Amino acid sequence: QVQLVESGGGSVQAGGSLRLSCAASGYTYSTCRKGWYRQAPGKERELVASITADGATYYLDSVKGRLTISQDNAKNTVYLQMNSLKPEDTAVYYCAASVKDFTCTFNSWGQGTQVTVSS
Amino acid sequence: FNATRFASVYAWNRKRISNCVADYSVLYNSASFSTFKCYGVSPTKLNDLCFTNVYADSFVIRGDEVRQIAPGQTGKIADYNYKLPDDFTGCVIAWNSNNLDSKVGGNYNYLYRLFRKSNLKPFERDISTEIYQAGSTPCNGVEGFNCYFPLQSYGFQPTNGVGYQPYRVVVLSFELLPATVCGPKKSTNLVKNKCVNFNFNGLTGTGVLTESNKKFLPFQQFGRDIADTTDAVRDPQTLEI
Amino acid sequence: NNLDSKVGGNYNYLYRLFRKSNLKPFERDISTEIYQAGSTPCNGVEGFN
Amino acid sequence: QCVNLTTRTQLPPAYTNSFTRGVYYPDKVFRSSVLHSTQDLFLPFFSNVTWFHAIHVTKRFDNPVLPFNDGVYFASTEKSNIIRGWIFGTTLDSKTQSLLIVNNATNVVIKVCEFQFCNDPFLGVYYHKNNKSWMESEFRVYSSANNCTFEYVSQPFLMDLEGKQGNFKNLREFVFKNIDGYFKIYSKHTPINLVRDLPQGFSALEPLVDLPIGINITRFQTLLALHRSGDSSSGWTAGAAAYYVGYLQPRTFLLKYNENGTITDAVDCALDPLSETKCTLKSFTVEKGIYQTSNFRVQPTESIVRFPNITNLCPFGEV
Repeated sequence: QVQLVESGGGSVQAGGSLRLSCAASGYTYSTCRKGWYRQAPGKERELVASITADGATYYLDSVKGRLTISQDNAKNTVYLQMNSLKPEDTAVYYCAASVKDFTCTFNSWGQGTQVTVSS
Repeated sequence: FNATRFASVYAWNRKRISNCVADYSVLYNSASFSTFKCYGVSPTKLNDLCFTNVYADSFVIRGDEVRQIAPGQTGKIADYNYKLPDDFTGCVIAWNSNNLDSKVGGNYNYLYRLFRKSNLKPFERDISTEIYQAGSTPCNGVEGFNCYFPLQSYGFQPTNGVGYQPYRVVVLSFELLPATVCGPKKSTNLVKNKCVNFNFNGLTGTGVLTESNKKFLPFQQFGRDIADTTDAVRDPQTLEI
Repeated sequence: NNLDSKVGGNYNYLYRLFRKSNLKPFERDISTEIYQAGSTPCNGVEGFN
Repeated sequence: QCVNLTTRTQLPPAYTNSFTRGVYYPDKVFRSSVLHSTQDLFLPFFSNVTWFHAIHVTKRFDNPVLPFNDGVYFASTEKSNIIRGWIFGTTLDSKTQSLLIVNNATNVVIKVCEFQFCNDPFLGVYYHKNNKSWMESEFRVYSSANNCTFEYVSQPFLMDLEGKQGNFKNLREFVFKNIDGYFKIYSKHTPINLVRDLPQGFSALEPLVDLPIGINITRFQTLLALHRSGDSSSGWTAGAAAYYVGYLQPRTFLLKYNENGTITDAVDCALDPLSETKCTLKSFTVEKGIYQTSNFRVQPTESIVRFPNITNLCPFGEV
């Protein structure tokens, strides 16, 4: 199995920056895609950013340019660098790790970390 | 074709080459392929043919679907993944990438799209990975009961099974209307001083070829004696008359 | 068809289809020489191309 | 994005006369010292043409959008490399493929994409008076580029962008069509010492490009850069330039070329009884006599179909 833990969330004033950390534990070799989901209050879950093992990344139009997703293989962690945060960005962000063998879903989900951007 | 990278699984990528000259037999003359399927025409015999453009579907698969992506085929793709025109005009070539699409230790990107509820119009690109619903109640953006991913994983390994084997796949439907790219033109050396049935710069005719003392304009190709009868030929190329 | 059409397709009947040239009318030619779309002659293991 | 400025005079169209222009090289053949008879879509000579002016003075800055009926015979007089190219299409709103042929401050640019160009758009160089210098500062013509087909780059060069005083001394004759899908583009240029008049003489226009494209374009217009101090809506100039344009007609001409294959004379068979006799002669040159050319031919009128008196029709009411 794979374990995902999020960290780095909190409260930030509009225009500030935040970096979220997702540390993967357990059988790391099984994880395939890592990406960041966010669920703003009253809205549905959406894919903010995802990164490939090779390093390929894609972002939603709302976050593109402001947010960057990277990985640290030695640390077994994926980061979500959020710059120029807006109040719209306020939501619970979930680290999602796909399982390799399985119907390639995001088999592993993190607890989710709340990031609130004050105005 | 020698391209290193093809698209992801769900994101068949369209590529075009036009407004140039292409030698198609050498592309045919590679033999490095586990798949060389041209329909309507051979992989050869296109050098005398000029086309406006051709669109190439680029992606990374397993070997089991080296067949499954093609026009006129039926299956889960024709209903749920990918429809292609019934009047396809082109070719499908592909070559194996079994050891070439998995990263050492396993590319920790691997995810995979086969199926998706939706529907497919001919030559339509679909990427959605949403949980499949057959209808009991709104999922409300939630997976679980009656909210399940319609996309099993291939799960590529360097020792991939042949059905599992990654393959470099190119799906070509040829577009013509103002054709741009044909073979080279075919052609020969430049020879002089002999009565010959010629093809002068595409101008087919006959006569004895000899050097010209005439002063042609920089674009000026040919000259015709009165009654519109050719008089000299500009080397189409070295622009020598 | 009532006498020559069969369930599954009358593959009992078979015909050469390709030629190295344009064939003359009323000239029956059934030679089974394995057509060569190469490049490399095979001499004789049928297969791709 | 676009803002079409006020301070532009409204003027009634001014006109010229086309005396011995509208000649072009159709093929690429030799033809040396020959009289050859032939027709092609041309203007007539000794016709009567509009004049356009873009004068500093208002600045009579004229940017109407001008058709692509059948082609265009374009005569352009410049002073400071003011027109840089032209822009062809029907919608000029990205709804139909349109092209811009243009010569921006380093290069000849042509990008074809469906660009929702503005109505009377342009870009304006920003001038410096503290230290005299101009470079392009604005770029306000287009919006979107989604369908694109063609491309062409020019060798990067440098232009002065200085505005000279005095007379015009720059004759730029252009003929553009896109007929039978052939984007069929005839142009050259030639130094002058006039100010503003129409010269006599020859010159046939060379080709530039013949693209068998097959498109529908119905209008076209120019693309020109200009200089600025005095605000965005006041501190700029039209630039001393005039450019005059024609619409081509099916005319049969007698074809001179030289002791080389360069066109040395031509006439207007659809104009004049004597040009037509010259067609009949095949010769420039006319002997004394009288010469039978054609047979005249009396125009149809009032096309009439006249059934007879109507008498006895169905009693459909009885049904």
